[PDB]
Amino acid sequence: HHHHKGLYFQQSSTDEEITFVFQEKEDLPVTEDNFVKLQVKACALSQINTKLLAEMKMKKDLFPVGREIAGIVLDVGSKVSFFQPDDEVVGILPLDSEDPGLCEVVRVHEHYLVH
Amino acid sequence: ALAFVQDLVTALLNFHTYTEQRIQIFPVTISPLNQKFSQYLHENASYVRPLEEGMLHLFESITEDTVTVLETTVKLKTFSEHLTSYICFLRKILPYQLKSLEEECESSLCTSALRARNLELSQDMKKMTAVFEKLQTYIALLALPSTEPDGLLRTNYSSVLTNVGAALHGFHDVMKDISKHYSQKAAIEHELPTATQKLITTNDCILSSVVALTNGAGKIASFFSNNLDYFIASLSYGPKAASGFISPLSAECMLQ
Amino acid sequence: NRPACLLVASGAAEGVSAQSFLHCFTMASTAFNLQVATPGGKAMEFVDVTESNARWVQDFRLKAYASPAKLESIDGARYHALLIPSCPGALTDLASSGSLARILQHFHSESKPICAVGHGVAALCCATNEDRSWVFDSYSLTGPSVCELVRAPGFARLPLVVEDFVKDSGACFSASEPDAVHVVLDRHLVTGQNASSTVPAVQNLLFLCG
Amino acid sequence: NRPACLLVASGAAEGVSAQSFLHCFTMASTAFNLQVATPGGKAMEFVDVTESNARWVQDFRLKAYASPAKLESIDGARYHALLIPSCPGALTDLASSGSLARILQHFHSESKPICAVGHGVAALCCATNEDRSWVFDSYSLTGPSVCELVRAPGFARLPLVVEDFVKDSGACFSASEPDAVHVVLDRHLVTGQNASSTVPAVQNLLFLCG
Repeated sequence: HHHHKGLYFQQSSTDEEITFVFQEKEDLPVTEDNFVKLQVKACALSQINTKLLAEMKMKKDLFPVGREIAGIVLDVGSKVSFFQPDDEVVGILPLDSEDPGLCEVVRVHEHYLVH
Repeated sequence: ALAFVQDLVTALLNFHTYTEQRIQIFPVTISPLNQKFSQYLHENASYVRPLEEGMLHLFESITEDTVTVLETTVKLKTFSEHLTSYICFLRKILPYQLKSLEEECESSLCTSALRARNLELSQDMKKMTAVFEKLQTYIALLALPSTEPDGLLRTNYSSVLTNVGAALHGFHDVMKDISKHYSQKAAIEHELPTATQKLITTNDCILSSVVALTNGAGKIASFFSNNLDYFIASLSYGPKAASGFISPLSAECMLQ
Repeated sequence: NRPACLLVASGAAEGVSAQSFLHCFTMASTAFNLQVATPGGKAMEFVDVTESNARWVQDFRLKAYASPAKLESIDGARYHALLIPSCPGALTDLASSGSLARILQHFHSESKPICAVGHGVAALCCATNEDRSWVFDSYSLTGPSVCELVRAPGFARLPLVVEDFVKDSGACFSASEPDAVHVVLDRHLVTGQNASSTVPAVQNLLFLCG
Repeated sequence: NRPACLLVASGAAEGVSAQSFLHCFTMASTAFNLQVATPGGKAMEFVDVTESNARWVQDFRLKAYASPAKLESIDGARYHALLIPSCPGALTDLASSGSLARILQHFHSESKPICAVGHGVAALCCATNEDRSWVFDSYSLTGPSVCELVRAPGFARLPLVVEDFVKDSGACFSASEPDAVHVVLDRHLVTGQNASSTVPAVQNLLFLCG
């Protein structure tokens, strides 16, 4: 049904081997209580500092892609204080983001955003 | 404080002693009322055990690697309701005591002095309850800085912290007032009515346990007096910087 | 047109006080559309008949309806207010009427004026929330009292519960006066302590809809 | 004949919430003969002037009956009621005014109706006997709890007096939820919790004197 397409980095041979097509996200809700859901309007691309991911050492096979985001706040978790829905914010996704920036909606910690 | 909070079990012991004290005056509406009153009195162990358990939880959250300016107060929030749980029962037992003592007056007490003085004792009991409720409404309001303090009057409750130190220190004497008043009340009740061995059986434990509680209240009073300045200084890191510390559900993000 | 108010009353073994029913009914009903109802529509028995309340008791029997309305067929929403006079029999019928609970959650959530007098205050026992918490936990009020109950008591489990209901919630409050007019009006909740307390309490409700 | 009512107030700095005075005075004054009184007759100070009330307080200054007479020359027997508007400066003046003790106990001795709302309620602390035993021990009434006092600024021992006063009073459980209206009537005394509680309270007094 409704799906949101997200590009994922693959960790192989310590660097320079990133590839894959964007993979679906199905029925993603806005769970957690400080993470807000955005209608992403723009995603900037940056060279991935892969070596930093490797020594940073998280164990994923797929890493989320896209971190420099601008968009409109769709909805917020209950503990959110600085942000309301329909608000227009911009921000950096964290390096250890759960969700890719190459996607039209995003769940992101609220203190990575600014109006 | 956790060690002194353990002393409340002595209050629980004397409350059970108070139950058997009432059972003793049954041979000596009151007949249904005493059993109903006793059944409500049995509930206290259930009511008060979370109070001490929650205070233990507060101690668990006050452990190091956590700033705990007001953060550890979230357990205090549970503790506040737990203290409310105690005092609800105390408020639950408050009118029940007043009538019961009147029915205890209905029991043969030829001497007017014992009858009048125990009415004064019940009034004193009402007073100790009243200061105790002042503490509970205070502490429940003190839990509001932990979560969503819309009022934001950081300066106000910095001063407010002193009030229980005064209330608690006076409460030590108020409990002593109960103790001394009860001492002759129990003694005279032991002296004239029969079943002296049962009278001694209830009176010795209630009198000693209330004296132990007065010791416990004195420990709380001395404790609060020494640590009162530390808590007021602890709450406010700096001028206008206390409110930033008390900002809701940012400190939790800050702990993360 | 004049506005509407619901008067709920006991048909149980304990019955209803005649003077409370008189005072609640007459002054309100000229300034309200008052409608009297009972669980199961059971006919009323008057307790505490005296020379003072007798003529109205026969006026009650002889006036056109005289058969109470169904309480379980009442949707509160057309009524501006809810009123319960002093009903010692509250425990079985009114304290267990889930329909009365549903009207209370309607009125509670709509913050509409509710007025309960004396023993009728025990009738609010049915109105817990979805959790065990009562809908008027946070509200400050009075109840009949232990002091009223112990005098001419007839104690059993049933006298125990009716005071017990206010007694359980510490956020709820109880004020004890033996035979005294006592009225509490706290934000659309009016509570009278006893049969004497009836006249200002419903006037306060009258003021609420004034 | 229509009855007279004594209004005692505090005429020391920031001495009267304006909206409370406006309601108490204007609605009471049509059904009572009011006489306003302060210690020493010092000029009145208004708290909580409002744009709706700015014209009306300028009219009150224009009004001839704006002077506050000395309180200790007052004979209570002419006044059928006593009415206290919400006045923040009572907490220094009136809570320590022995003459207010003399008139309240006078009101007590004939069981004559008393009305105190909000901050003025703390003036009832003053009615000490020779011993600590209060004249209004058995009465149930409301008052200002820690809630409104904490939410507003409360330094310089301004609400400390009131905090201590609550404790001495018994069977008088101050309501929580500061912003909510609260009126309590128990045997000739009506008491309002706050400035919001002003409107029904004297109406309840009005019902008292009806």
